[PDB]
Amino acid sequence: EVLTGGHSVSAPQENRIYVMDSVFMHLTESRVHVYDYTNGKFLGMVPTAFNGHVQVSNDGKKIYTMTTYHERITRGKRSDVVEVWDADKLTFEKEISLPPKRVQGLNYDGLFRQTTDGKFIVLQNASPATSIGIVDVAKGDYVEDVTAAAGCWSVIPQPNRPRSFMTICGDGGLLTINLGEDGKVASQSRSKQMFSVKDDPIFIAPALDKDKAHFVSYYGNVYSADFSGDEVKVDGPWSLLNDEDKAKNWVPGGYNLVGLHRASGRMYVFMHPDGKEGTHKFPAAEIWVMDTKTKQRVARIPGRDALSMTIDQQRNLMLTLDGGNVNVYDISQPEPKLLRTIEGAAEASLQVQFHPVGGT
Amino acid sequence: EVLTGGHSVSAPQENRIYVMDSVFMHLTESRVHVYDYTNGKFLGMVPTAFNGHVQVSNDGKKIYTMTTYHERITRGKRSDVVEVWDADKLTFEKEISLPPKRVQGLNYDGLFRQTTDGKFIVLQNASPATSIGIVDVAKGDYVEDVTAAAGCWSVIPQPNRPRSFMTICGDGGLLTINLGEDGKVASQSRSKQMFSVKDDPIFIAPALDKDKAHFVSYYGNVYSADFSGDEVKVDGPWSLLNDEDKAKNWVPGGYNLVGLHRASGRMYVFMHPDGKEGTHKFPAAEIWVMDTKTKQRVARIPGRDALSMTIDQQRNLMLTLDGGNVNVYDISQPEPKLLRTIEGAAEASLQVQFHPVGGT
Amino acid sequence: EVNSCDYWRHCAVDGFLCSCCGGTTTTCPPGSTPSPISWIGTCHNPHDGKDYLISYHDCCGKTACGRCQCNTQTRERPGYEFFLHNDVNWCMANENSTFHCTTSVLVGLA
Amino acid sequence: HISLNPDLANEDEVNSCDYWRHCAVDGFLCSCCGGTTTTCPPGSTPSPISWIGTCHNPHDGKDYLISYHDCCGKTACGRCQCNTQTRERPGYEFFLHNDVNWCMANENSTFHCTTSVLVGLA
Ligand SMILES: *NC(=O)Cc1ccc(OC)cc1
Ligand SMILES: *NCCc1ccc(OC)cc1
Repeated sequence: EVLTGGHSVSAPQENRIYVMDSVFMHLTESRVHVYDYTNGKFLGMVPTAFNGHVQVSNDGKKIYTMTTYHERITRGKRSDVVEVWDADKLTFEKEISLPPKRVQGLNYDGLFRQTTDGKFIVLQNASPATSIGIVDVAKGDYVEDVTAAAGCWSVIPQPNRPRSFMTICGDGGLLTINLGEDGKVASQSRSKQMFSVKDDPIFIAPALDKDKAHFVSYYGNVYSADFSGDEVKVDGPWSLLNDEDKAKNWVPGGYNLVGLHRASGRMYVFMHPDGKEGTHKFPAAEIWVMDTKTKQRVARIPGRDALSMTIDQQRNLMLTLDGGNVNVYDISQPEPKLLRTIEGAAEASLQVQFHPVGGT
Repeated sequence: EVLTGGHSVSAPQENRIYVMDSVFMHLTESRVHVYDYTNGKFLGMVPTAFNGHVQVSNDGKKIYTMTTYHERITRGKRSDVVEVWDADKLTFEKEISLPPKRVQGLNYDGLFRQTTDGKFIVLQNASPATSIGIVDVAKGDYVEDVTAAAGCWSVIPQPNRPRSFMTICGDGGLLTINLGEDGKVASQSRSKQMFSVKDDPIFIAPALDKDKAHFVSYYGNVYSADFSGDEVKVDGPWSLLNDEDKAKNWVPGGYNLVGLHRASGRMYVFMHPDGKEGTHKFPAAEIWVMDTKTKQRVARIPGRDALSMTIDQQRNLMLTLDGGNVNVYDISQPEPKLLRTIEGAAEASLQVQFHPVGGT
Repeated sequence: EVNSCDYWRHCAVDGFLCSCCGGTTTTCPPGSTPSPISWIGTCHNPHDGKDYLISYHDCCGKTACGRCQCNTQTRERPGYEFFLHNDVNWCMANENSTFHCTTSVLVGLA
Repeated sequence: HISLNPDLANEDEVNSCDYWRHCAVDGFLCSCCGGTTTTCPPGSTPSPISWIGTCHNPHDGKDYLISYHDCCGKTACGRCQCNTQTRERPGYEFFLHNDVNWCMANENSTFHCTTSVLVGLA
């Protein structure tokens, strides 16, 4: 026998998921764990140094990571980077230098995203002054800061436009940025106030449709941003809660805590009872399934202490994640059906993502 | 209130112990945890990157670490180093460059040592060819590479000479190296064969006296090396075992598995029953206390699943370590007395050391 | 009591309490460096019944302490209210951004 | 000869520290890490050097030389940690010794996982 390397991932792309393990107890050795969601098999991993973030290229060929190095880890010169990795070989290909201010923080989706056309990586900076960073994937270059986003946070791509995205600002409104072909800001616009920052703060995680996004609030309200037209139109609140729900103080809680099944308009949300100040990151007692057209709850199921989720539109699936274990659900009907749990997928993960299938 | 830095360790040097946590599950974030053995309090830590090794300077003023960096951790140029840290401020002071062959392996004491006079650090290399490297602490330089030690392993300092040490060689004998005041080899000698490599291999960990060292074997025999003269005189075996012990197949097991109390000549050894091929690293069922003069056991106590130990001569203490927890024993009398257990001192440690109090 | 996540001053700590890490509530463990910037919490004092501003400066430049992990969220808000937000590393602007532990520094009455 | 062919065996059997050929493994089995008994997980590199020794195959009753190459250049796999020590010896018998990183001479020495390559009859 002879030991060989150079091998590709054993399961096809359509079976793969990416569990971003922060390894908070040893945060300098964070990594992406690659699993087969169909059988729970561990397929491989990508090392991501200190507090890595991850996404998969829209075309499914590459894995993008974002991380921070120092020459001697705890001392020496800082290098913030995006890395491009081959998805099938799980090998490093290219480092793209960033200014030394990429966001260091928990793995919300909106901190490290890409334009719909896949041509630009769009990431959150904090020095602690905030701006959005743009990386030109073709060139392997950092373009420049989107300084217009100062005082705002996180990136919500507009799936109906090639290189546009939104961010949530301290004024309770949304800023929309439209990039030119060079990755610089070509135009921008600012919505009216969507939510009261003081009285009804929203979670940053979008329930994202092709031409609109919904957001849930600390008190269980829903806000919407419609970007089908020239400028963003905002509305809300509508309540997730009926009187019985309110009587038991049900509110949302989690991190990547919502999802939208675009074909049906079903929105998925982690919820817990006995809400009060300080419970907004509590694990899910339940998952609620809302029809966003009728504004009614259509299902409620046990939460399995989940904190984060993700939805696959192409296979009609929802994954949930409690920090260590990944639950796989079939959401082709209003009531989700639990298929399996992948135990020990991570030590400290708040983000799981599917390998993209299709999506043009 | 104002947050301040710049503080020194809050307990006196004489209370401090050093638990080298390999953090094998995340071995790029190994570290030294500093504890107060008198009360179990966590005092601070020193980060040691990939598979760090540690020792405290014989004068008690500095902590030395040995580790490996790469420019991008899992890729890029390698740098093997010794670092000098202040013992009281737990701050980095200087880096000493090593050739890229320092031993990467579990934390046996003998892989990273110093001369009795404290002027030279003496470390094991493996490329995989073995040699012993000499670092001049004052100059901050790697000054000698002892290729005479090829095929040998580990460093046993001679406490009765300023710059002399021994190593265990593939012939079953010992090579003695005497360094000059420049850290270059000034002379050397080779003992007669002490043990049969094939028939009665010894554990590398010495039970070290001022002028002699004892070693235990896989089958429970004891070998000795007397270095009261320039030429080392070797003898053994004598058995740790009586007939009853042999009936239950008692043998030694562990890593840093022996210790010597110099004032009394008592040798401490981790032992377990039902020994056979493959059990040499098993946790201790018992600690046996041997009188090295009469060559007989005097006491036996529960082993608490310990794997490694260390002795403080002047306070008459023994620490034992099971990988995660540190037990503190009073060995002022022949039967050790358990004083306390420090739970959760490490995730994966096979080495604990006292702060030196004896000076140079 | 200061080493417990339920100690009143720790009401918006996401991290390891420095007091379990060889430091104290207001001092960094040896060889770790204070952050000049922080998130702020408003915590209720159970003795005098008053609310106080607590500044959660991190200690930085050493790897994770690992002891007394807390994740309390009283009055914590998302990153669009950035200095009330505790899901970011407040070591982000230090010479070395590696996160060691979190302190709970009393600023004064809210 | 299923006992000699891990890829034909039950995965639960080869992924166990008690599998006969893993008799001197200190590390994470590569077959639990996205590789197999004789292939590195994607993006990790075989070590050109290894510790070696013999393991008894209880299925065919014969003794075999095993070579315990590591896969390198990725951080710790974390899965199926073993610490078996049959015929393992200290560093003065260096190529029989398993308390050292056999990735030590790789372009990147970070240890990912270890395995047990069948060389031949002892
Ligand atoms: N098979 C070995 O390479 C595993 C191993 C043992 C000790 C190491 O350093 C602490 C690394 C890898
Ligand atoms: N005080 C905040 C501690 C913290 C939170 C998150 C993070 O990024 C993963 C680092 C440090």
